[PDB]
Amino acid sequence: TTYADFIASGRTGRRACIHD
Amino acid sequence: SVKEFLAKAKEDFLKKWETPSQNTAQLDQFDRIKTLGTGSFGRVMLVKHKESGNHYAMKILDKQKVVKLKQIEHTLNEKRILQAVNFPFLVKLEFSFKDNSNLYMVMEYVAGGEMFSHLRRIGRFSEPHARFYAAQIVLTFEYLHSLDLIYRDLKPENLLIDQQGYIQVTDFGFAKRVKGRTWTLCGTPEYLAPEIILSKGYNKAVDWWALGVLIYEMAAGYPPFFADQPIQIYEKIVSGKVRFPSHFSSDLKDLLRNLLQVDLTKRFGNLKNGVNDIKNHKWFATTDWIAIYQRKVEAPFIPKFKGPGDTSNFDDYEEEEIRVSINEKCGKEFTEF
Ligand SMILES: Nc1ncnc2c1ncn2[C@@H]1O[C@H](COP(=O)(O)OP(=O)(O)OP(=O)(O)O)[C@@H](O)[C@H]1O
Ligand SMILES: [Ca+2]
Ligand SMILES: [Ca+2]
Repeated sequence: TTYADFIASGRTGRRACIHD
Repeated sequence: SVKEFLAKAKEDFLKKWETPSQNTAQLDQFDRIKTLGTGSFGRVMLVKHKESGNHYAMKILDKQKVVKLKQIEHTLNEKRILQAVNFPFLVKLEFSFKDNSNLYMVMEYVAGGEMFSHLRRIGRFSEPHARFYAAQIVLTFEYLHSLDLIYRDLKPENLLIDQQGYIQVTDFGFAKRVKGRTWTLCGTPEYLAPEIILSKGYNKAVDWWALGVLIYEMAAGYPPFFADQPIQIYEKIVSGKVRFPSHFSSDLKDLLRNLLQVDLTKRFGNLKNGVNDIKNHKWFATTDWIAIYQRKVEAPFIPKFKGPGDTSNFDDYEEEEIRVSINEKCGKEFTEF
């Protein structure tokens, strides 16, 4: 499921921005 | 009438934009208690203000780190804008000041914690629950946009929940006062509009896309475009192909197709009717826009709170002592702060 793929991903914690 | 409201709101803002508040407190006026969250060039701490006894959230920015990440103008932006705005769902800046080493922004403490934590914890929000939040963001973007301000950092990790369960938007680190287009590559990958990714130059419609990602993530429990590394996120975003959970309503799906629209000429919030296409969409039909602004709507979730200094709605963080050099750092750079 998409859920399970998300939860197993490396991006389920607080996400950091990007910038210059 | 919005028009009359927005016009006096702009008059108010411009007065402060033009003559910004400066140096309205000092470090030894507060006792620093606990780190509420960390960031790129500093940390935010729960603090107690000695003379009043009030709790606040003190955002502490290491000037040197700001410079090293090339965020000077953005930081001046952040502070100049936050001291001038005023809206029920924008966090209030109570004090600001600087010393040899750091920049400080002292805000109202929003003790509910991040939307982020409750979202991940509960898993996902019901459509009524997500709709209550989304409405607050829609009104906030209407306000900000009308001041020529673009926010550029919408995401659950920046939306705080207050004691009444309403949202408080925080972190104006990327907010900018601009007429017409801008180019900085900034934001969070999952939330970037395709025109940001393709380096075209863009306008406030990137905030309406971000709202689309937000509403999806709130309602789904995961974002519409995710992968292990941003490059793959970027391809997915640029595709614009979006799939929806089986539980999404038809109304929700329609709205999301119009917000996560790669085509600016089609994207809701950016057409001729502007925000009213969003306010008038079927998904929002049960939304009482005035009652929300006036905060008269019962919130669907009310954070547990005990004592004005309770931080149980926040993750714990490693603590580090706040060092202030005997030598002034980056004095000229930050003169106007
Ligand atoms: N007014 C506030 N009340 C309570 N908590 C706060 C407040 N402002 C910020 N925080 C907490 O601190 C965290 C970091 O704040 P902020 O987003 O402003 O940091 P930052 O220095 O801009 O770092 P980054 O941009 O990398 O996130 C927030 O997500 C929240 O957990
Ligand atoms: Ca942030
Ligand atoms: Ca920031």
